[PDB]
Amino acid sequence: IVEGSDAEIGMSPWQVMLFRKSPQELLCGASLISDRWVLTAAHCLLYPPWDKNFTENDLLVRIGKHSRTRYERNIEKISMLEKIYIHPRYNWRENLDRDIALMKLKKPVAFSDYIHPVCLPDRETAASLLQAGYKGRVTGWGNLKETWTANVGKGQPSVLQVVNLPIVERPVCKDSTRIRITDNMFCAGYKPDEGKRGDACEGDSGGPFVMKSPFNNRWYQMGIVSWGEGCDRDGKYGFYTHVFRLKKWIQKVIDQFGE
Amino acid sequence: EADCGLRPLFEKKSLEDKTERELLESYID
DNA sequence: GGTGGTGTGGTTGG
Ligand SMILES: *C[C@@](*)(O)[C@H](CCCNC(N)=[NH2+])NC(=O)[C@@H]1CCCN1C(=O)[C@H](N)Cc1ccccc1
Ligand SMILES: *[C@@H]1O[C@H](CO)[C@@H](O)[C@H](O)[C@H]1NC(C)=O
Ligand SMILES: [K+]
Ligand code: NA
Repeated sequence: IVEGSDAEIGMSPWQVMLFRKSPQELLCGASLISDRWVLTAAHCLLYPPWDKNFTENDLLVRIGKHSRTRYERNIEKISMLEKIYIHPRYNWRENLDRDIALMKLKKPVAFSDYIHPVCLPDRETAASLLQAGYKGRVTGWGNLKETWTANVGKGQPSVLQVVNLPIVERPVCKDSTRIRITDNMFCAGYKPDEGKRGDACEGDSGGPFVMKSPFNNRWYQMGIVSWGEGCDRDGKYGFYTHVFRLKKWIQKVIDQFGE
Repeated sequence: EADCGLRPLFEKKSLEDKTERELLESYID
């Protein structure tokens, strides 16, 4: 997260860290959507151009965290994966269309002050909240700036970062890039003419873009950190998987495989 | 419980986090 | 230290 700030304790209790078993490293963000299901970006698990193709046994999920690197002894919970479900029409060859995956935990997780699920939007919520100029909130342990390279240490935060960003009009998203955008995506971030800054960055993928409903006071996950070109560049905007658009797939996986 | 999206340390304690007001204000301005 | 840097802890034991 670029130009964000340190999260408060318990601010994003649905935030999940996807962690590689060996070597021991941050892989991506993710979100907790029940006691047994985590949502993330598909490219965190499957990206053949970078030689990435993780199986269940290669990864863990760490839930309830604040510190990036420390094991938060009596606070975080570590879960293993039963199964990964990648969207069958995830397009890693071209534009990361449908950049979405579900991960079923081997056992349910007990909730706490630090560990709690986000809501997923229904049609009405999505039509109401996913409008240009409304702001949502992105969280992650990714890079603090676009990184020029190749090493990284000072570029990584000590604790989870948060930034609030406005949803951008589709024609603006489209004209900002030559990568083909789809209805399975939306973009967010400030225009150069707005002054304020901020974006997700590498290592933030899979993390949630959430919005707080002014009708019921709940947080809803509207997007998944997916892609961008650089980070926090003027005239560029972060791209997010559009959760509601993919919600029938989400529901089909959980209904058929879930617990 | 059906308590998705309500944070134990914030909504459940009637406590606001430091920047959520920004989000709410964006639905106006 | 333990898959940081300081605590009569901390978002947690000793
Ligand atoms: C895996 C995620 O951590 C990362 C998130 C980047 C978000 N960036 C901004 N500014 N909000 N995603 C990526 O790194 C993805 C995975 C494949 C490459 N990629 C990109 O974002 C490229 N920079 C652009 C791109 C290349 C190919 C297909 C789609 C986009
Ligand atoms: C990802 O790698 C796994 C590991 O065997 C394999 O089963 C799966 O088909 C792979 N997909 C691609 C495109 O490599
Ligand atoms: K300690
Ligand atoms: Na920008």
